[PDB]
Amino acid sequence: RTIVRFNRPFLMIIVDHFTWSIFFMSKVTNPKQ
Amino acid sequence: VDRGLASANVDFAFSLYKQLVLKAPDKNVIFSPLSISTALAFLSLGAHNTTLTEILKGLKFNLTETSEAEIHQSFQHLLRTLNELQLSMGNAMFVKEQLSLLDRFTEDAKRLYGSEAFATDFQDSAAAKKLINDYVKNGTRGKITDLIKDLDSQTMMVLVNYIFFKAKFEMPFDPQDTHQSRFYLSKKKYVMVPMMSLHHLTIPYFRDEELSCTVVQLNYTGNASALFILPDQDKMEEVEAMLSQETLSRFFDSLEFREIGELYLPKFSISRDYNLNDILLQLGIEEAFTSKADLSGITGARNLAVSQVVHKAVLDVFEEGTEASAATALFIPLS
Ligand SMILES: C[C@H]1c2cccc(O)c2C(=O)C2=C(O)[C@]3(O)C(=O)C(C(N)=O)=C(O)[C@@H](N(C)C)[C@@H]3[C@@H](O)[C@@H]21
Repeated sequence: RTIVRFNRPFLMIIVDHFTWSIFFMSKVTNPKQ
Repeated sequence: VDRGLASANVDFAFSLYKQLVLKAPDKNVIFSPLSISTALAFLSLGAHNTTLTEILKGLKFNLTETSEAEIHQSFQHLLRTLNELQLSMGNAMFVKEQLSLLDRFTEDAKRLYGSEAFATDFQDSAAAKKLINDYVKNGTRGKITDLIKDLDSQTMMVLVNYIFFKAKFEMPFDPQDTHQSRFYLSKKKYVMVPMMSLHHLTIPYFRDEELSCTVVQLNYTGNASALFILPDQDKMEEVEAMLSQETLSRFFDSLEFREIGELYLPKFSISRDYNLNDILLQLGIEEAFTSKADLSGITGARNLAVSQVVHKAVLDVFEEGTEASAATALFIPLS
């Protein structure tokens, strides 16, 4: 029943569980670059 | 897992993030904190005295709990663990052919950071630039090809780190379900973008009512995942105000599997290019940039200083998965 809609600025964090490392951190304020 | 290293790198990631947003608070941000941490840790291998303690404290280590040796050992162990999905990190030094380096430094650089030493004719400026960019293109599979733009002829060494990442979603989007939809740049400005969608999905999920944000995790086939944080409309500044290692940990700890009616995620590709000098100075790394720099662990002399630190990163998100790449370069002329 829940809807998740990434239609506004969001953050994305790419992580590795084995080392607990953040590989990349990102804020997307405009996906049209 | 060396918890000390893991903690320092996450703290440093969020300090860097805040400084990057401070430059231009409404623009896209993409960087690899791991690439920058590793490049600076590599630099500190050749540093002594205040230059050294400033770098290590800037990277958020507690020199009271850990020694310089244990830090380098932790990064060695990390690099070996990282290198299903595609993942690689590399370190290199490009050195003026005639420049005298201590055997202990090139041996330690190879053993701890996996770094070779490339003889480079920096006075042939354009050919040196091509050798370095070629190294980065190779390491990033063509994703980053112009990390080096200008390159002074009197450079003595350039230290480089790259990271390359390419992974498949374990629950991939079906491109048949990708449709143009609104993206609200603000409440009152919106554009149409390619919006991927997934139907009836069970993924780790957490609604943080106090912080007005929704958190979901999309796993990749490997041991890696993407944590997405979606602030409510006009709550991005509020959510950024809470970002920290403690808050991120609370996010992960609060995730529970939940069936989602539908998930909408834009398909997108972003790229950013940064000069990190101002930010590194703000984080307390100062002597490395001045005539008082002590990089004598490299050469046996206090004859080197940092002039420029640059970072480039790209992020591509699509139905099948995600591709991301970054590189960091440190330009070091004579002191
Ligand atoms: C990958 C971890 C991570 C990476 C980078 C920065 C971080 O702050 C983290 C975490 O905090 C993690 C946890 O707290 C776990 O909640 C966490 O603590 C945990 C554990 N086993 O101790 C888990 O495995 C995870 N989840 C609750 C089942 C989760 C971790 O996935 C992440």
